[PDB]
Amino acid sequence: GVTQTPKFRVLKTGQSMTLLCAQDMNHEYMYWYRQDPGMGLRLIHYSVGEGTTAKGEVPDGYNVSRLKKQNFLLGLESAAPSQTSVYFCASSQGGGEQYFGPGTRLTVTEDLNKVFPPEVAVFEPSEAEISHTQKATLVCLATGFFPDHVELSWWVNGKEVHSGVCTDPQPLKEQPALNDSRYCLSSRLRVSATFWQNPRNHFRCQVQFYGLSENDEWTQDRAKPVTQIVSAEAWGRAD
Amino acid sequence: QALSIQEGENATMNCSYKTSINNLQWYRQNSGRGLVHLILIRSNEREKHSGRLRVTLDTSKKSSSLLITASRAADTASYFCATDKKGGATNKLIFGTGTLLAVQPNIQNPDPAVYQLRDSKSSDKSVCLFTDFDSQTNVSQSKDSDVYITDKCVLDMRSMDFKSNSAVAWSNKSDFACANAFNNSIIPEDTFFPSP
Amino acid sequence: IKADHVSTYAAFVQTHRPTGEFMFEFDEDEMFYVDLDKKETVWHLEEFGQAFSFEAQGGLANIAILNNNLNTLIQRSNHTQATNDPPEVTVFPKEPVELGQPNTLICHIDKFFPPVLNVTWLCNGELVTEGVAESLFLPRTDYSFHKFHYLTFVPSAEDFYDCRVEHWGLDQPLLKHWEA
Amino acid sequence: ASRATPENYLFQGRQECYAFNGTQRFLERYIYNREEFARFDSDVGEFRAVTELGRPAAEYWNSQKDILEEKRAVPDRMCRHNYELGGPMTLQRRVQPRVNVSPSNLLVCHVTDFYPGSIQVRWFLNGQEETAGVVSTNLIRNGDWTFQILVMLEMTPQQGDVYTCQVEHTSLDSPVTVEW
Amino acid sequence: ATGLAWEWWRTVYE
Ligand SMILES: *[C@@H]1O[C@H](CO)[C@@H](O[C@@H]2O[C@H](CO)[C@@H](O)[C@H](O)[C@H]2NC(C)=O)[C@H](O)[C@H]1NC(C)=O
Ligand SMILES: *[C@@H]1O[C@H](CO)[C@@H](O)[C@H](O)[C@H]1NC(C)=O
Ligand SMILES: *[C@@H]1O[C@H](CO)[C@@H](O)[C@H](O)[C@H]1NC(C)=O
Repeated sequence: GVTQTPKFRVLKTGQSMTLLCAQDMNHEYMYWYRQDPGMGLRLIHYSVGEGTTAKGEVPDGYNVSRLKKQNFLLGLESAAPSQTSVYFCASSQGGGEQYFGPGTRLTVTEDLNKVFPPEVAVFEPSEAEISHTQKATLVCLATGFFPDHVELSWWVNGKEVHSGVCTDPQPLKEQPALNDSRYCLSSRLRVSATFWQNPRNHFRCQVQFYGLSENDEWTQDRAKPVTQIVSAEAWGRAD
Repeated sequence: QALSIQEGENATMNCSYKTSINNLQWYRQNSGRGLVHLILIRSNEREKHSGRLRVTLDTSKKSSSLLITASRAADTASYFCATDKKGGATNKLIFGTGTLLAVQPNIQNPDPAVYQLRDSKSSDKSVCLFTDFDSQTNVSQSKDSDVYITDKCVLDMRSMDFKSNSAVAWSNKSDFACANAFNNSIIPEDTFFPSP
Repeated sequence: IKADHVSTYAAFVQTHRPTGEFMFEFDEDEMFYVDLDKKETVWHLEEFGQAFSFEAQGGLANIAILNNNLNTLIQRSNHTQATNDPPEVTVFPKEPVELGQPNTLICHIDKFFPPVLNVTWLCNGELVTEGVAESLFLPRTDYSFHKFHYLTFVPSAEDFYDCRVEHWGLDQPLLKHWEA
Repeated sequence: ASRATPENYLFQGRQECYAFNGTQRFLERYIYNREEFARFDSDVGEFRAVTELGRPAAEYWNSQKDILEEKRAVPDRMCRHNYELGGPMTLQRRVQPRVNVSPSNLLVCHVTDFYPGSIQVRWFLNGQEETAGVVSTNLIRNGDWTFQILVMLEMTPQQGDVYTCQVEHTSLDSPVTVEW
Repeated sequence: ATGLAWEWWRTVYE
């Protein structure tokens, strides 16, 4: 019952924001962690009730507020590149189970112009695979996006599908040496040869992107990299 | 820390803490999403069970072991240890470094093959698909720029009770071909390389 | 309750000064408290500070929890204020009285509520500002409070002392006379 | 004129650890002003409403097995932990008393600077333990981890007699005697 | 110099 708002965010160096955590379970204790790949889960601040907070493992750079029992707010006054991470909120009634929220990944970049939406291309099944295994695999390629804030899903005939789907765990860098490089992601949908050969079956790869928001100002000619869904689709063929 | 086992077998993972504790906990993180509590053992206890899990505690060595019996695909995750500190806040936990666990599927009828998928009207890239190999095969990262290779992932066709591995490789390169795409990676000689 | 020893965490929050207190008594003797302003643990005897430690957050946040419980209980009790319980004062010396031998005069204020007190020493009718010390607002089982006040003096047959105590349960300050 | 009590409300709590025969018992008290309305007793295992004021509080707390499980662990988590840690300087603190015999027809044996509180003060008249309807005051806490006691004795003297005050204390190998 | 343990008081139902 732990909720985090926002879920994704991209900021310019020196900008400010506030992560909101909410729980409807009347829990007395709440926590704010940050998770980077090398160091694991580390505590920033915690609170055992309204009006009181306390420091944790990595407190410097973050402020916290507990004006209400349901909400635990985490604030960044001047964002820095070192604060690029995934921030997890948790609540508990003691030293037992901690109930974590979904997470919030935040990317701090020096220039907001490096924010690009993804290009989504679907690739129809290989004819050889259908003759050899009586199964058909579609591949989806989301390419050239920054930050790595994407949520890929497959839609068959307008309904989301999970059986036969396998998406990469996390996006990879198109250029691993260069910082602020753009990212790529792949996913596969495998259907029976009978299903793919039906010309009335519709396959669509959906990539929900998270970029700039309303309040962010865009002073460039290209379209504003707002949060959007980029899509690619393919129809079955009985050839 | 990393570890991989075959589906249906047992997995044992270890951790160690530094301070005096009142209780130890094990946490699991799938899909890089919210961590989930698994089991809690107190300092007075040595063994405790929960589902297919059995946690073991040793106060003298300040270590703990988690045992996953009859492992499933959903057990694939990172596993953390969480302890409090005697003399500190009873609700303040300290999480250790996690160990990654991968439960590989048991491929009944392996059929390793590399297919070239139909190029897209909207893309300048050509995609090859290395699929239907068994869990014994490891995909290696590409050593050539402009050629991108993803690690193996497992899909589950639940309707037909079928599981298969797959790895995707693509490149915007006219000399790039599926015959040399998964070079620099040890793949079976049995591999099927059909022409498009 | 059967007990060879009793260890108790006692704390309170209230509207007036002192607004909060968080202490720990061992067999009804205050072993340490958290200074809520300095945010420091203060040990009653220096020997305690060398063998034990206490994170001040244990007091500061516990006071915070109680302040929330205070505001909640104020609303539910329809703003019922408690009756003032007047204090009882007794004055006695720490050591047997000997003229010219340094001693300590103890003023024990007892059985008062709320824990809001002005206490002052009077020597020959005038104020004493040096050589004084005081304890915390100590808890009792009936949830009233008692307190100690100390004055280091040199006994003389020509000196008389007074412990002047002000409390809301008293319509006039209470003078407790003591002489050798 | 004045003497109108300012608006004041209080909340106070207790966390009591009762140690006996290697067993710890834990009581948590919630008190508004001087009214205890909610209590957790480890021997009971859950919260209990002491007053109608505390029925909603005790009902909600008993609903959360998380909270209940956290309070049931307190006897081993806090009571047993703090009891075994402080054993040296609190469970075994010894301070030798000082005895003084002087008259004011009563005879007063004054015992000062002793810890713990358990002490025996007996009166002797020419080697005979003539209690002689003795009147002793209650134990006097000085507030600085030392105790006092005064024992009166109705005496009618015969020149040449000797009254002996014997004091037995846990911090004394042999009884301390002082004669008049 | 070992550390003593404490316990959090609970918030009333409200
Ligand atoms: C304790 O002493 C103070 C002052 O002698 C009493 O009254 C306060 O006096 C100050 C002036 O120094 C005023 O600013 C305050 O408004 C007064 N009232 C309060 C509530 O602070 C105070 O009443 C005395 N307390 C007792 C219990 O006798
Ligand atoms: C507070 O007022 C309400 C409304 O009259 C009443 O029902 C309730 O009993 C009162 N509580 C106390 C503690 O006086
Ligand atoms: C102390 O506990 C032991 C074990 O429970 C018991 O046998 C013994 O009788 C107890 N002593 C007293 C005085 O209660």
